[PDB]
Amino acid sequence: SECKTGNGKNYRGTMSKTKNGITCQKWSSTSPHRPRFSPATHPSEGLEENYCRNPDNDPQGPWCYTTDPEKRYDYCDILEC
Ligand SMILES: O=c1cc([C@H]2CCN[C@@H](Cc3ccccc3)C2)o[nH]1
Repeated sequence: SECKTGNGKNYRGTMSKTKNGITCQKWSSTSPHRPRFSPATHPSEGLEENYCRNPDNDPQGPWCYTTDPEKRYDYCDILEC
């Protein structure tokens, strides 16, 4: 769905920009940021492409590692189901 419920722990939409409009980094890349959550280690968390996800159950909801090297992560703006 292209919307989330609660903290979006199970969100599987395609939002790929942070709330500031910055392109998310691919969960499969290690640059500029080396992830703690990536597909190999977390194959059930939907860490596909550069989509915003919540593999760590952040109460603030889905987020992504960002392409900005001075911003490791940030939240995304996701529609509420
Ligand atoms: O690899 C990573 C992922 C993160 C963020 C991801 C969003 N949830 C944050 C949860 C959080 C916020 C503040 C303090 C502790 C944990 C941790 O930081 N490094």
